Parts: sequence; C-alpha cells; structure tokens
Amino acid sequence: DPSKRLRELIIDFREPQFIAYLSSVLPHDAKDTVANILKGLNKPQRQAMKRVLLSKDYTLIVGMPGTGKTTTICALVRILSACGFSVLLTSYTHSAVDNILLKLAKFKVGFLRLGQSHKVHPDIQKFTEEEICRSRSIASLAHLEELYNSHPIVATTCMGINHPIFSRKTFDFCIVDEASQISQPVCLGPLFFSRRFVLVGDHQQLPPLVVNREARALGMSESLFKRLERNESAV
Amino acid sequence: GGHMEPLDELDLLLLEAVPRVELLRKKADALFPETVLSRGVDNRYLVLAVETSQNERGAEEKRLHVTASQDREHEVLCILRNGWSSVPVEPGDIVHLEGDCTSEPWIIDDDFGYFILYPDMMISGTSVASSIRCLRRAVLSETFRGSDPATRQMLIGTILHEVFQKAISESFAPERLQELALQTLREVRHLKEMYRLNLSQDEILCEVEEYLPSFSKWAEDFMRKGPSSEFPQMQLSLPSDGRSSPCNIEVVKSLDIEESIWSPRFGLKGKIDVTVGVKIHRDCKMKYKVMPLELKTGKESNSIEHRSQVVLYTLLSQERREDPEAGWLLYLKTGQMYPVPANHLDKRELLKLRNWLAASLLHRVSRAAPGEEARLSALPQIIEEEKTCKYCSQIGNCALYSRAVEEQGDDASIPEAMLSKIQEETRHLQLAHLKYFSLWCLMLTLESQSKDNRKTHQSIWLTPASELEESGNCVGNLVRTEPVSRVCDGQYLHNFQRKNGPMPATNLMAGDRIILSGEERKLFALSKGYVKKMNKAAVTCLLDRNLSTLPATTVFRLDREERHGDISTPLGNLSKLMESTDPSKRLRELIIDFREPQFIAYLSSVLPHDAKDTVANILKGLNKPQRQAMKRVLLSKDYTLIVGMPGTGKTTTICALVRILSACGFSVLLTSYTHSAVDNILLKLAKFKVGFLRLGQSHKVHPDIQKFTEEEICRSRSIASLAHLEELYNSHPIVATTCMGINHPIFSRKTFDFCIVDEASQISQPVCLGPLFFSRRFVLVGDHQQLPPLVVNREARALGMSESLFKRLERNESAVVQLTVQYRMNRKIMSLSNKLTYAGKLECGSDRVANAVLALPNLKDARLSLQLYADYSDSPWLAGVLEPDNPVCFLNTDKVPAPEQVENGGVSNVTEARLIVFLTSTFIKAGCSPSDIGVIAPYRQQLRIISDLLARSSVGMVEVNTVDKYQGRDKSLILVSFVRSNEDGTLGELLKDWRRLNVALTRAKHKLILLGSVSSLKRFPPLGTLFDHLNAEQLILDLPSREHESLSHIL
DNA sequence: ACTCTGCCAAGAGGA
Ligand SMILES: Nc1ncnc2c1ncn2[C@@H]1O[C@H](COP(=O)(O)OP(=O)(O)O)[C@@H](O)[C@H]1O
Ligand SMILES: Nc1ncnc2c1ncn2[C@@H]1O[C@H](COP(=O)(O)OP(=O)(O)O)[C@@H](O)[C@H]1O
Ligand code: SF4
Ligand SMILES: [Ca+2]
Ligand SMILES: [Ca+2]
Repeated sequence: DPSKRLRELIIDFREPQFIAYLSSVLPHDAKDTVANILKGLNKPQRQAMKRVLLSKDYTLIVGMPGTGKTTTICALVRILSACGFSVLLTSYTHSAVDNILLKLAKFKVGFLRLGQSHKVHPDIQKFTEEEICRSRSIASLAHLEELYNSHPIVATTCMGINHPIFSRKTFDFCIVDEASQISQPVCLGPLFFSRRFVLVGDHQQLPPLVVNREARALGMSESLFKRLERNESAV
Repeated sequence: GGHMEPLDELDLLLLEAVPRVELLRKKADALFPETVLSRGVDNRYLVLAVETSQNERGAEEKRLHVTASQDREHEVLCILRNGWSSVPVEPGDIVHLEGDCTSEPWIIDDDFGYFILYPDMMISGTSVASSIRCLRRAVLSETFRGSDPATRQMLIGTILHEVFQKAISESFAPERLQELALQTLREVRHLKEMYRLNLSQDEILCEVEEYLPSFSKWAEDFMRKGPSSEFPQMQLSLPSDGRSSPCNIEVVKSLDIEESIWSPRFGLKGKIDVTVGVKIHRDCKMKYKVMPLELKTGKESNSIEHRSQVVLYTLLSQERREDPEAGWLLYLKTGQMYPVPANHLDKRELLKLRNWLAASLLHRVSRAAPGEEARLSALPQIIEEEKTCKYCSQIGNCALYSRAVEEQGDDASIPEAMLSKIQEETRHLQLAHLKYFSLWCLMLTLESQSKDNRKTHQSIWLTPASELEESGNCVGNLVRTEPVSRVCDGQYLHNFQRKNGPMPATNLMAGDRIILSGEERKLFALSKGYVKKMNKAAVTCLLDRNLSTLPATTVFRLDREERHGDISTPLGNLSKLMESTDPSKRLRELIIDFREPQFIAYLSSVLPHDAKDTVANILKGLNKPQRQAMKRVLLSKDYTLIVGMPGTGKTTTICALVRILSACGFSVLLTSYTHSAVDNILLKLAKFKVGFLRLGQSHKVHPDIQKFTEEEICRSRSIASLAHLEELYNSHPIVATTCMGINHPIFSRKTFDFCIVDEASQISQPVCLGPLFFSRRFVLVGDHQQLPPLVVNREARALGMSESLFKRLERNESAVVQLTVQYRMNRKIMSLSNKLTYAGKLECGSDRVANAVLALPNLKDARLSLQLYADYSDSPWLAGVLEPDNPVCFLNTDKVPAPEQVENGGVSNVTEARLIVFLTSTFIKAGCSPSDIGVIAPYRQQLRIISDLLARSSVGMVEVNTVDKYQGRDKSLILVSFVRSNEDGTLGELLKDWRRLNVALTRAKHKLILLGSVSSLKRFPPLGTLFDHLNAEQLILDLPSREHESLSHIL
C-alpha cells in the first residue's frame, strides 16, 4: 500500500488532499506552544505551516532566495514536534541538514543524527549515533534500541536510507530540504518511510545536475519538487 | 452395576425407586447450585424424565417430566415437537419455558413457544450468530477467547462506532464529524491499538474520514426534519397491524448508546450499539417504536449472521421494554439501513441453536462410568464445508483439539481434505506436547467447572435486596441525584445515598467488582464496575455506563460479582505454547521435554566491560548465596531458579538482579502474580533511581508507584499522539506488570532479554508461562516448601494441577540457587523450621537477628496489672508465654476443655479465640505495638470469631488472617490458633499440609505462640513431627483446667 | 471437608 500510494501521487499525479482548519486539528495541549512559534513567523511562513498541518499527502514550500529556508524548516519541525509527530528530516547535502539542526539545537529540540560523524558539522557531532555509541559505551542491543527510540526526530541525507532504522520505523512526516536540486529517484528514498511529506525547493534555482544530453532531453532534470508543482493546491 | 453369574443374580438385580429424583437434584446442583425452582415469568423447572417416541402421525417427538418445586408435589408433562424434539435435554437439567405452562399437557412446537436449556447460562448473541455456520467454531471462540486477534479492519470499526455514537447525540454536520474524527483518533485506547498493530496514525484518520459523508447521507435520509412522505419508503410488516403496505421511516433520536442486557428469560446477553426512537409513518398516521440499531463497518452483506444478531437483540430488548418486533442494520460504509423483522421462525431456530451452544459449553467433561477417570468431551464435529474452514480463525485450535484430545478411538468421520490439514497444522508437535496440552486443558476445565465457580445471578433478579442485606454481600434502597462525572468513557462516577436508615452493615471493601441493577426487575444488570469509596452515608462506584437517562425516581441495588471461573488466559497460554514458532518450540523443549538448561563458565568478557565496576558495587552489598544467584543468571542460556527461603530478602535480591541486568544494558520484564509483590520490588528500585515503566490500572497499584504507570503518565503528560505513546513504551528497558497482564499491546511489539517472575511457586503453571513468551531467558523465584498454587478441585489436584512451573523445573538442579541467609527469625525460631522443613540450611544473617527477642518495655507493670484478676504469681504457662527469652511456646489445651465448633463446612474454637484475645491484650499492655502483632488461624471461620472478640476488647487493629494472607510477610509476634480439637477424631485435609504449617512457623521475628489440642493435632503428620521437636526441648506448656483461677476470668 | 488473586468486556470485521 505505501508504494501504491506513492505511484498514484507521483506517477499518476493524484490530487493531494487538505482539510479545512478546525480547533481540533492540533492536540489541545500543543495549541499554545504552536501559537508562540507562529507569532515569530511572517504571513507566507505561517501559511506554509498551516498547509502542512492540513495536508493528507504532501506540501510544496517554495523557498525563494533569502526567504529563510532554514528558519522556516526549523519552525515547522518545532510545530510538528510540539504536536507529537515523528519527523524524518532530510536533504541531499550534509550541510543543509546540519544547518537546520544548528537552529533546532538552539531551541533545545532533541533529534538523532545518522551518518558518519566526520561528514557532520562539528557542533552537530555530539548528536550523532556514532558519537553517542562511543561516548556512552553502547554495547547491548537494548541500549542501541534505546538510542534509536530516544528522539521522534531523525535527521539524515537522502542517500542514507539504508540505515537499519528504516527497516523498523516509519514517520508521520518526511521533510526534504533542497528538493528541487535532488535527482527525482534519489528524492523518492525517504518518502517510503513516512505517511506525509513536505518538499522545500525553488524551480527557478538550480535543477539536479545531469551531464548526459540525451538523458536531459528525456526529462532527467525534472526534480520531484518540480513534477509535483502542477498540483497548485499543495504549493 | 453388579456383574452376574447365576440365575439368582438376574432375578435379584431387577429394580423397581424415587431416589432417582435426588440423583438428579444433586446433578443439577453440581452445575447450577441453589437454583430456586418456581412458576411464572422467570420459571425454573428441573427435568426428571426424557423419552423419544412416535407421534399420532409417524414422526419423532420428545416428552419430558418436569417440576417447579423442590418438593415432589408436581410432575408436569411437557411435549417437544418437530425441531424441538432434538433439544439435547437430559434428566437433571434446569430449564425455562417461554410461555410458562398454563395447560397440563404443555406443547412446544414449530408454531408456538420457546424451550430454553440452562436458562442461567447467558450466551452472547454474537456467539449464537457465529454458530450458524459452525457450532464447533463458536465453542472454540468462547473458550480460547484470544485466538481471533485484533485487525486493522476491527480498529477502524471500533473507531467508527464511537464517532457515530458521539454524532447521534450531537450533530451530523460535516465539520462536527471531522471534529469527532480528529478527537477520537487521539484517544489512548485507540493509539494503543495502532501501536499493537504497527500502523500510522494519519493512515487510520484517513480511513475513518472516507466514511464521514456516508454518516451525513444517513442522517440526511432518516433524521431530517420534514414531511413524513419524504422519509425513505420500506415494507416492514410487523405482527402489530393488518401492514404489507410501504411506510416511511423516521429516526427521531437516540435514546441509548451501548446498552448491555442480560436475559435470564432467553439465556442471552448482548450490547445494542444504539437504541433509537423511530416513527413509522403510513397513510397520514404514525406509530412510535423504540428499536435496536446495529452498526456495521466494512462489507454491505445483509448476511444471515448479521440479521440473526439483530433478531437476538429484539429478544434482549424484551427484558427492558415491550418487544420492538424488528431492528435495524446500518452499514456505515454506504449509509444503507436494512430492516430486520423478527419472525417466529427466526427466533425459534436461533433459540434452538442457542440450546446446542449452551449444551456444548456445559458438557466439557466425559466420565466413562460415574466414578471412573475424567476425560475431556469431544467438541461438536468438524464440518463438511471447505469454504467455512478456510476462512476460520480457530483452525489452529480446531486441529490441535482434534489431534491432542479427541483423536478417534474407532471412527474418524472427518473430511479427508480437512484431515490432512490437521496433519499440516499439528505435525510440528510431539506426542509429549499433545499429552501435556491435553492434560492441562482437562485440569483447567475441572477447576473451572468446580461448584464454587458456578453460582448464578438468580439472587439478584429474584430475591429482594431486603434478604441479602442481612447477608454480607448486597445493598439495596439506593438512589442518585448528583451529576454523573466521567474519568474516561467506560468509567463514570456515580454517587449513591440511602434516603432512609443508613445501611453500610455489609461486607463490601473498595475495589470490589459489582453489578448495579435497579430493584425493579425490568432494570436488572444495568452496569458492571468497581467501588471506589465506601462511606457510612453514601457509596461511590466507577461504572462503565452513564445512567443519567434513568429518572431520579429509580431505586438501585448493589451486588458483588462472584467468581465465575475464567480460564481463558491460561488456555491462551497453552495454545500459544503449541504454535509452530521457534520461541514456542524452545519453551516446549524446556518445559514439556525437560531439556537441560545450559550455563557457560565465567570469563572476564561475560559482562560488557563498562558495566563491570557498577555490577561489582552491587554485588559487594550481597551475601554469598545472593551473589551466587546473580552469577547463575549471568551465565545462563535458558533459565535460573532462585529459591527464596523465608526471610532471605526476596525483594532485595530481585531488586539487586534488576540493577545488575539494567547496568549490563539488558531489557527486563518484571512480573509476579500479585500487584503488591511486583510493587514491592519497584519501591526498592525507585530508591536506587532505576527507571521502569509500570503497566496495569493505576488504582490496583501502590500509591508511591502510581506516578510510574502508563495511565498516570498519559494523563499527566497529555499523551495524545502515536509517536508520544511509542516514546513512553520505549523509554525504559525495564517493564513491570502482573502475570495476567500479558495482553498489553507492548507484548505484540517488544521482546525482552530476560523475564523475572516473583512468587513463581504460588502461580498456576499455565499462568506462569504467559510472560515467558516474550523473553529470551528467564528467572523464577520461589520456594516449593511454601504455599503452592491453590487448586480447589480434588480430581484436578490428584492429576497434578498444583505443580507450579518453579517446582516442575526444579529437577534440573544445575539451574537452582538457594538463598539461605535469613534476616527475620531469631536462632530459636529459625531452629524450628530448620528441623521441620529446611534440613538445617537456614542461617541467621547476623548476631543481631539471631539474638533478637520481643521488646516488652512495660512488662513489669502489665504483669502486675494481671494480679487484679487472678494469682499469676508462680504460673508455669503465663511466665513461659510472656518471657522474651522463651521465643517459641506451645500452649496445650487438652486440660482446659477447648473443643471445636463446626458449622457449614468451616471450623471455629471459641475457647481458643478467648485465649488469644487475652494474650493479645497482655502483650499490648506489656509494650508490644499492635502493628507488630499477627494472629494466624488455619480456618477462615475462626478468624471472624477472633476479629469480633478483639473489637469487643478495644484492640481491633491487630492483623487477623489465614496463612495465605501472610505469604512473604512477617511480624514481631505471631499467635496461632490451631482450631482443631475434637473427641470423635474428625481431621481436616487442611492441617495435613506441611507447607501451610511451614508458612505459619516462619512469619515470626521475635516471638511465636502456638495454641491448640496436642492430642487432636498430633494426628497430622506435620504437627506430630512439630511435637517431637517441641518436646525434645520441653517447649509445650500445659494449660490447667478452665476452672483454675488463672483461666476462669477469661473463660 | 473448606485454603482464594487475578483478568474490563461482548464485538471491532472476514465472506
Ligand atoms: N519570520 C521572520 N522574522 C524575522 N526575521 C526573519 C524571519 N525569517 C527569516 N528571518 C531572517 O532572515 C534570515 C533567514 O536566513 P536563514 O538561513 O533562515 O537563517 P540564518 O541565515 O540566520 O542562519 C535570518 O538571518 C533571519 O534574521
Ligand atoms: N545482602 C544483605 N545484607 C544485609 N542485609 C540484608 C541483605 N539481604 C537482605 N537483608 C535484610 O533483610 C531484609 C530483607 O527483606 P526484604 O523484604 O528483601 O526487604 P525489606 O523487608 O527491607 O523491604 C531487609 O530488611 C534487609 O535489612
Ligand atoms: S475449522 Fe472448520 S470445523 Fe474447525 S472450527 Fe473452524 S469451521 Fe468449524
Ligand atoms: Ca456493531
Ligand atoms: Ca459486531
């Protein structure tokens, strides 16, 4: 069923659904915390949070240059976390994902970072599986599990989808930063592990790089963000 | 009976008397005890005779002789015709007639009347409905109740039922429905099932949402306000007119939600989803009927099963209101609503089918002749229909039961394709496995079917609350005026005052399972629940239903839910043990085939390096046997048996093991049978700042452990999302629950490195199995010299049912570690059980423990105060009793006439009672805190006597209890009234038990006083042996005659 | 021949 649903949304362009706003959209006890986050945001930013909360499928956030992509994703992650959702946070590059995490660290939001620690920002390294294992002498299956379950927010790159965690966990949401720069079948990867998803991108900026002329002629630089953009109601 | 050899035998063996009536009255009693036979609406008739014959027309008919008096005054001839002739009724059965006989050759046939076999067995309508396609499936469903597992479709269904039920009170406006869906999806009860099933929260919300427009279409058609011709036209022909002319159906309102009904008229029970007020419009005219509505999610089938359920609901309704004559089936998927008329033919066939189910559920034990060995009875035959069996969720148990228990003696008869299917299903099992499963099913059934687990609800629906108020278990003349507050739906707090002379004179403690009825017969079995507070003015209960629909005018009655002998958990455990998975195979091999548990030799690398120091610090605190127990566990590949002899610090030892395992990074499932045992370990672990999660209902849990429960954390932290619930379940490697709590969703998703079972030697063996399915290795803590699991049935006990799992595994000596250092008893008290029971193995943990004596600061003064009553100056017995340097003392009552009183199968001794009450006063006056004193007696009846006399002497606060209620506990001073004292020599079986005595002799820290008749008691092997040891050190002191000055003021 | 603690429960669909 998860693959069928993705084929229908991505291949057959089935219209993504959204409900009308109601008091009960967010768990009652989260409402105030979310309000305080929203107040900090500008109107388009708030409108992006709203669209995500109302979605049944996906949301496309167009981050035009200088609009504070990392601020906006950080804020969304805070809202989702306050709501008690689990979140899979991804991008193609290490430093993009790490940029969001630096902000989230400042807000004392917990997350686990997967990946080899030498590829990771120095101030994010202490949050990695690798460093926590070394630092805490993890040497038992139950302690390893404990680490994997310790944060609803799990952060990795798009290519990191072979981690054992993805054989065992699914997420309420996946967020993909830089979705308009990522090769469409690479962008698919995290999407198998979440119910709903959010792509952040800008098709007026650089597309995935495709070196072969014939492949480019066939459509290979159409990012997943771009493909989904005909569904205006998600944008 | 007798086997004849000459012709004289044949002549004299000819019988005929009337004593066959008693043979059946006893038989009826064995399964429906204390059933008062009567005439009228709730008639009860005992069957005396049954004969099949040919009718005036050449066809089969059954005739019965019945009576509605315990007296042999009436014999009524009842005749059962057509289909009714095949009712499997036997002489000795309790029956009820729908239509009590007014005429004297009473006929029940295809056209008129119902015959109800065992009216007091209330069978759920859904079981009856499911028995249509297969009787055997229905019986298997009723017995192995957790073999139809929770599905995704079933969760959807549950949620949608709740949304519809919230909506029909409020509104079906789309925005309100969406609201209700959003809120319902976050309820923990639903989140738990999503977790169980590993589903995504929003996926389930989406599925629920797809249905909402159908909810609105339905309400649009049936609940719109408008012209009566605008409601949907149907044909709905009821016995009430003369009809057969289409009419318009309007649903006015819901009158009720989730209405549960017990029917002692039909032997039925059920839950009506929604009770509706309906207007039936026809030719400008209107009729209003109150009708049952059944909600169904999934396929719109209008099936025989579905329709039959509704028909049964219209029967159930007659117990509350007038016959609705029909009900409604609503398929929520499409909003389609189908009328279900309840014809005589349908009710007839359905109640015939209910009789067969009642019969098959009741006749579980076969007996070759009366007094030969018990066997399990065959289930109803495996059926011919391939299609039915293929889709059947009970196939595992069906094949299992076929192969283990009923396996053909001469004739198979089973369909060949089904026959080889049995083979496929059961081929993984060995002979010993089949035998074990079969033996434990029989013993469990015997124990389940025992007379104490058999009492009926008759007393509630027949005798007024007036009669049982002078008994200890019922209260009547109750009322409510206050608003009904709610904790979470399924819990509703109700306040009940007396509005009359305040009647709390009843035996009913808080946390007691109770059944609320109205005193009006038409308001029987309104709600189950427990009692929270028990004031002298009022009584407050948490009940599953909101009873504000009822007028303030109604008068209520409280009645206790008695032990019906539920065995579904242990049966479930046995079934699970027979499954073809590696974890089950490994348990069969260890438990059934006694495969030797393995252990490695110790090495540096046994524990993770970084844990070694932390573990060392824990070990240093322990004594040598304790350390040795930790070591055995760490070296095991299978299990470990820790023998916790009395006073050896069971809870200290388990706490320490849990710390070691936790430091090592293992996950641990911590269990016992009782709440307070598990809670006792947790109190220690809390002090060591070790984290754990506690499962279970928070009101059953120790006050200082409540904050650690799932329930409190959910409330306290507003958990309202699947991910937050998961987070709570994963937050601690240590999970703590009772043995019966194995149905928690966590066990569908998690496994543990280790399971620890406290009190394993007190737990029924198939109950002890339950947690063991969820861990790789296990640890049982117990002592087979202490009390075994209680088994009330003699035959089951004879078959081996009190062998605990701890005991069974003990032949594997290499797994056994004995805790022998004890911190309870002084050298003299310990010495006693060391001689009687523990073969010298117990040691005092210190000089302080060894040399401790009863602290009596005010002895001189208390001693002097006695002189007012009699001359105790130079009294052999009294000085001996009071002397702290005399820790063990036996008071022989032979010279004081101190006989027993026997009433109702229990035993008392007034004289013994007066003696301990005196002794207890003297000790309190001497400076012993009342909380440091425990009174034990073997017989439950004696305790009542002791309790009363202590109340009378202003000294009620000393604990008075049986041996069983002192398990694992101690007191400074223990006084034992060994009640038995008689001339004629009637011995119980109770005092024959070595373990019972052992537990009595080991509850005392400092002083132990024993009282009874040496000449009566010495006839019991444990006491005889006790007397040999007490004598060898002159510890038996003879009381004088009751006339003597030192006793006369007491006696 | 007398000793008693645990489970929420009838149905949530499947055809
Ligand atoms: N809602 C907002 N209100 C005020 N300032 C904002 C908002 N969103 C973004 N900004 C500003 O715009 C910049 C966004 O860039 P970004 O890459 O998100 O963060 P930074 O560059 O601070 O790491 C920030 O420096 C911040 O000052
Ligand atoms: N290894 C040990 N060293 C010293 N004292 C012990 C040891 N094990 C048990 N004890 C003592 O014996 C008693 C054991 O009883 P237990 O039920 O385990 O704990 P408590 O009664 O303190 O709750 C404790 O009071 C404790 O003082
Ligand atoms: S398998 Fe066939 S026979 Fe066995 S119970 Fe299920 S339906 Fe009845
Ligand atoms: Ca229903
Ligand atoms: Ca149902």
